[PDB]
Amino acid sequence: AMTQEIEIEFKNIVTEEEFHALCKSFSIEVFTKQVNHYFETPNSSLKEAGSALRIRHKGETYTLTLKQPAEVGLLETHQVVTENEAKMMMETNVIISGAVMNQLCKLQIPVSALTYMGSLTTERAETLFEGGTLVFDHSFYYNHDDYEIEFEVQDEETGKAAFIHLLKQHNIPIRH
Amino acid sequence: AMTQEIEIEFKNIVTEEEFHALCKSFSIEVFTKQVNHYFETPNSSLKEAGSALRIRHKGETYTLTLKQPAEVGLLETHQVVTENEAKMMMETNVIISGAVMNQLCKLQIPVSALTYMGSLTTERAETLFEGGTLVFDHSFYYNHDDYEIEFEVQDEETGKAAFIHLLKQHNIPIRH
Ligand SMILES: Nc1ncnc2c1ncn2[C@@H]1O[C@H](COP(=O)(O)O)[C@@H](O)[C@H]1O
Ligand SMILES: Nc1ncnc2c1ncn2[C@@H]1O[C@H](COP(=O)(O)O)[C@@H](O)[C@H]1O
Repeated sequence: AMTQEIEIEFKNIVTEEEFHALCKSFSIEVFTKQVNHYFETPNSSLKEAGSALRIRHKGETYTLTLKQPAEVGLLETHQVVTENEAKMMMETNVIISGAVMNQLCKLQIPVSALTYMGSLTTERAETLFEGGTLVFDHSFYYNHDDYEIEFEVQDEETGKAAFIHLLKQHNIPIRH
Repeated sequence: AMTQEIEIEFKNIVTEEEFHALCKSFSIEVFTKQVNHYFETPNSSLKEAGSALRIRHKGETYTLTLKQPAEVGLLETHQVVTENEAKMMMETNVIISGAVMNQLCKLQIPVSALTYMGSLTTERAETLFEGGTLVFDHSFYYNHDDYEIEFEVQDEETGKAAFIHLLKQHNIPIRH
């Protein structure tokens, strides 16, 4: 129901052609839809604290997730909520109690100001690779859609060298 | 219920500092919230055709809007819809019939593939300026907040020159 973890993320923007080629190299054919419902204050408090708050709806699950700065990478706090809980946070200015609330209070985020600001859809596939999780995302934003490759690892040094070598292996330039 | 118009609108991205200064400059105090709910096919058909399809929720009003290329700026087709019509489009992905649908069919969009992809909150202020309308936008996207100045004009040539001139006076670089 609730988990925390420290995660380090690398990300690279790729063309469709690069994306398809990399998918083919890893036998990625099926993608899973997810929708991210994001929150912020009118003053952008969370962005100011290098942090992000969202409810992810993926298959049957809603997960309230906070990402904040760690000494390196991010401290993630995840809390599975009900559909009714998720709807309530989107409709009204209440955040459910529990671990995410507790972290937001330590961050000194004016919790009552948090408002549901928007949403976006991602078609996602993951594979385990080297020190971590290689993620293939195709996301649909307001104006445009992107292809992205992410790599989530627990060891920064080796994770970074591994991601960079994978990109060079496939002739994909670094685009941050 | 239904209108069309050719809209000629220049846009420039600005920083938060530039934005606040420009607002003070123009005595812009009160902003109006809107939420845009955007639609696209998995193959990005709208975007490939220079177009966009969105339901705008502002105050108590919902407007289905298609923007498409014209010889100058964009041709917009707006259709006022009820809240329930709005929600059924979002939950079922079926676009209601009428002028937007008619235009979509002429563009040759595979309309049955259109899906609800996401939403975005924009805060907007306006003021009349040199025979045009100056628009101040602050939008809250998935992990950033974006500031824009826009200028809606009647004539492309002179509107351009007056927008570029405004930007120059406030030492705002051109950023499209
Ligand atoms: N602002 C909102 N208010 C109420 N319900 C919503 C809102 N956004 C999404 N939903 C609903 O909550 C569920 C999650 O939406 P989604 O993640 O967009 O599929 C769906 O059944 C939607 O119909
Ligand atoms: N994905 C969705 N599915 C069903 N209903 C929604 C969805 N998104 C928004 N709504 C509803 O439509 C109305 C407009 O939402 P908003 O424009 O997000 O304020 C609200 O009363 C919501 O409960």
